[PDB]
Amino acid sequence: EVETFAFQAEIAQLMSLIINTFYSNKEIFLRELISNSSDALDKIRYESLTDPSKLDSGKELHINLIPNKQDRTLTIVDTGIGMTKADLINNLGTIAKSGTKAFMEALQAGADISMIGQFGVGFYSAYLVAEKVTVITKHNDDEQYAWESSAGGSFTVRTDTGEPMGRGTKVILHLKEDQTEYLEERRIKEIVKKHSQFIGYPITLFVEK
Ligand SMILES: Cc1cccc(Oc2ccc(N)cn2)c1C
Repeated sequence: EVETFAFQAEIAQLMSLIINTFYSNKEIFLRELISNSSDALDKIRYESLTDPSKLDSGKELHINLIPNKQDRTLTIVDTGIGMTKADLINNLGTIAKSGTKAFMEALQAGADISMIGQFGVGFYSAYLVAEKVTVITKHNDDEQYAWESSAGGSFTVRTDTGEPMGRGTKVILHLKEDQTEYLEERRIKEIVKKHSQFIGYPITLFVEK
């Protein structure tokens, strides 16, 4: 059972701008997704200071980067607080609406795409390099869900029957055919070292077999 939803008009406009605009500095997608993972891990860490049982679904707080050349996917996994069904349908889009309006006003005033994180909508930079994005997430208070969008104005949500995650978020980037450089180890290492060197969680870059 798969539910299909329309993005709000403003978010569809931002995604289309990100996919169509000529912008060479695409590597900032990884900084934005890692930053999103680090915020999610801060949240579950804080909540567990006053409620240690919130870590029953997983004590480890980390980030894993997994390239897969056979599937042409780059996966960013965190064990953060994860996302509920309401987040995927309502809450994230509500905050992304005003962040998108501020971001697009700044772009006409001279700002550039690399500042997208300053407006809270850094996740959409994944469409600089991905033709489709799948998100598997599990929050302590809800079930495991799969979110997916190839842009074009819509996204889907379904209950995930795959491997149980425990807690956290998995962002699967189905890469465009001409962005496979972000599957190379030496390239991911360079981006992480340059943009995410001080993240206060262990970042493990997996190697391909
Ligand atoms: C994981 C994540 C974080 C922030 C935004 C985001 O996109 C979304 C998600 C849901 C709706 N309604 C609109 N944009 C995603 C997938």
